[PDB]
Amino acid sequence: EQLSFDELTLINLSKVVTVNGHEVPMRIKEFELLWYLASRENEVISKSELLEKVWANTVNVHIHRIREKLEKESFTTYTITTVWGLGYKFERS
Repeated sequence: EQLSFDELTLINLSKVVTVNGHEVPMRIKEFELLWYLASRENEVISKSELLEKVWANTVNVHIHRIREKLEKESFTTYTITTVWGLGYKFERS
């Protein structure tokens, strides 16, 4: 129901993201993508599954938007890694 990775915290029920304790605004589908991956840390998840389970070019665009916001907030200790040809995984850098 809630997940933290260093200064990053995700709160599922309200779909809120915080970095260093302050809310970082995110669309709900973006939160749900970040949560789907972060919930399965170190697991590589395919674009198909992300697309079916969370919801064109929809996945890549939202992965990028997530990455952009985390960069803006200087959160770098974890990341979403591109696994070419297979999908994405949330993991420690």
